[PDB]
Amino acid sequence: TIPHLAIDPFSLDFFDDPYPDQQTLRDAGPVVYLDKWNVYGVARYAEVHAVLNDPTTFCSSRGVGLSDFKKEKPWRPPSLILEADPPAHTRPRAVLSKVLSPATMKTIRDGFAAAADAKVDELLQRGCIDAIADLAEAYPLSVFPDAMGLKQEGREHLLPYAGLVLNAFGPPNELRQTAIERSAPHQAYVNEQCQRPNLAPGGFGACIHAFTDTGEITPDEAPLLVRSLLSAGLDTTVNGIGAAVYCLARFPGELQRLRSDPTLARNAFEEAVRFESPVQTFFRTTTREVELGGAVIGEGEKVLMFLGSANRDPRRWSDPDLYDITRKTSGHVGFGSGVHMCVGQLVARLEGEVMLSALARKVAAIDIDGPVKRRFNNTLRGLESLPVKLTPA
Ligand code: HEM
Ligand SMILES: CC(=O)[C@@](C)(O)c1ccc(C(=O)O)cc1
Ligand SMILES: [Cl-]
Repeated sequence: TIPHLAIDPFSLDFFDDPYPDQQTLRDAGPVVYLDKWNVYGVARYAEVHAVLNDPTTFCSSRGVGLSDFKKEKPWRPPSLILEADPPAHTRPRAVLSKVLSPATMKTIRDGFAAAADAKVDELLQRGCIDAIADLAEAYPLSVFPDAMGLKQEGREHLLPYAGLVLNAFGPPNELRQTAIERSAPHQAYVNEQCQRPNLAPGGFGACIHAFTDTGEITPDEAPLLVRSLLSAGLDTTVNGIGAAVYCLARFPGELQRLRSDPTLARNAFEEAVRFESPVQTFFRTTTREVELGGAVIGEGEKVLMFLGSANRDPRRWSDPDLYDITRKTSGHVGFGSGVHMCVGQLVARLEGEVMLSALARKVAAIDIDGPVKRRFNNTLRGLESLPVKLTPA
């Protein structure tokens, strides 16, 4: 009943160009079986959305990587929010949404925007830059660690740790196992900064620790919640902003529209998240035999969702393969959906918005002027290097 496919969605060939294999996965059926890793797969919008919005049947407390925490020891203590189910998930989730709240954005927006404008001015002085290292990486590095309240020393561990975490959701391929080796220094840095004395006052970190008073989290839970933000708060935003710049470089008509109305900046970023979906995939585990679409999945089975595929499903999107900064993106799953929906989405959107606004107002053209280097990661899609010529407006 369920088609079996030999596609390895964690192979370098797949990462290099996933779109054809994603149409094959969508068109094979609403539920496929991936013989390479003995997991179920869902690549259409409808089933991806369904799985994300049934956390009782498709749980996260058995890990959202390939590994089943019921069967193997997690490579690090489980995240209290990503790798938890309701009700244990609920109060830690509420703390993080209050920490990363609409009201919190008001306190950081002006500083994030001035830093975005200053970076674009700096890049315009150099002209030929790497839109990854000099922009997509540099800008979030210039605002997020400080907003966390992190000290200056050791920030070089942050991006390596984030890439490890994302690779670790993957199967035990050499990307993952090489990341887990080589990981000890990054883990020790990150874990130490999660301790209250190391988090500057007013920052996101100290704000998490300040919620240990309410009955929502206990003091021994606060370091792991800080770890969550240091795990998830940087690399995807870098690659989301990298995606947007890449899109504007490949679709000059869209840059011209953005320049003509910079208030499109926020939706231009949202569309880049749909179009390139920095978080490509992750898993749920069935707590129960379930009929998904029209297929039966046993208990205790890993289910791989293809978020980027669902965001390009022609069953849900008109011209899914076009970057359209005026598209109604509402409903894309680039930030997930349901109870785990990205709790840091307001920070990502703010960072992406103020950067695209700075470019919208200051840049006339973005031309690729060197070899584009892709990043290969078991769950992240993004760029290693994106040489561009920025022409000032
Ligand atoms: C473009 C940038 C980002 C993308 C594409 C993204 C993507 C996602 C996705 C798809 C999920 C759902 C995971 C699941 O359902 O299992 C998620 C959850 C999460 N994200 Fe984001 N994220 C981004 C930025 C951020 C930022 C800036 C932060 C923190 C400042 C953050 C922190 C988190 C956390 C803690 C979770 C777990 C939420 C939960 O389990 O309730 N992310 N992210
Ligand atoms: C899988 C995902 O969506 C991502 C990358 O944003 C994420 C990574 C780690 C955590 C955590 O709690 O440590 C939360 C989210
Ligand atoms: Cl860790």
